[PDB]
Amino acid sequence: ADDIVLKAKNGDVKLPHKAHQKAVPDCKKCHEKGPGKIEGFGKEMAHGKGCKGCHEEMKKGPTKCGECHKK
Ligand code: HEC
Ligand code: HEC
Ligand code: HEC
Ligand SMILES: C[C@H](CCC(=O)O)[C@H]1CC[C@H]2[C@@H]3CC[C@@H]4C[C@H](O)CC[C@]4(C)[C@H]3C[C@H](O)[C@]12C
Repeated sequence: ADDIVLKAKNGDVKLPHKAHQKAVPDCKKCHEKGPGKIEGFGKEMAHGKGCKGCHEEMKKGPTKCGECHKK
């Protein structure tokens, strides 16, 4: 399957799966979540544990605006 881009108005956000599969062997951080995770995602989650927060906790991955968002 293909990578997805989130159409944030300030700039597209790429989500490269290959890097995540390699760097996050605990697949259940994202997969086999209960129902509601597709509807639930948004800016609050993205800027929290959905994206940025995991990067902070794992000590790796982008944490600056322009590292995630790109027109
Ligand atoms: C969130 C940050 C994820 C982590 C950590 C892992 N996966 Fe993932 N996966 C995630 C998304 C948002 C998607 C759909 C978009 C995409 O890039 O495909 C997927 C997709 C898969 C797939 C289908 C891949 C394909 O057909 O090309 C598989 C088989 C899969 N994910 C498995 C998987 C495993 C085994 C992981 C841990 C090592 C893993 N994923 C991490 C989100 C995230
Ligand atoms: C842990 C549970 C994570 C979640 C949820 C998300 N990301 Fe992530 N990401 C994670 C790690 C440990 C890393 C480092 C990977 C590396 O090899 O350096 C990353 C990396 C990225 C990257 C950069 C990939 C690269 O080629 O360097 C991007 C662009 C990125 N992450 C974006 C991103 C987004 C948009 C997420 C939410 C939708 C997201 N990540 C979730 C760990 C985790
Ligand atoms: C990745 C780890 C990110 C970092 C660092 C920052 N942002 Fe972000 N942002 C990210 C995603 C995946 C999303 C989309 C949420 C979704 O609905 O899918 C966003 C969202 C925004 C928005 C809202 C965009 C919209 O609703 O169209 C804004 C205005 C925004 N982000 C700005 C922003 C700034 C200023 C940042 C640095 C302070 C920043 N983001 C960091 C992913 C990530
Ligand atoms: C559920 C995990 C981990 C975050 C958490 O613990 O809640 C999060 C991390 C990244 C999230 C995905 C990012 C891309 C997509 C954004 C859509 O708007 C909703 C579906 C997708 C496919 C999201 C589904 C789910 O919300 C994920 C996989």
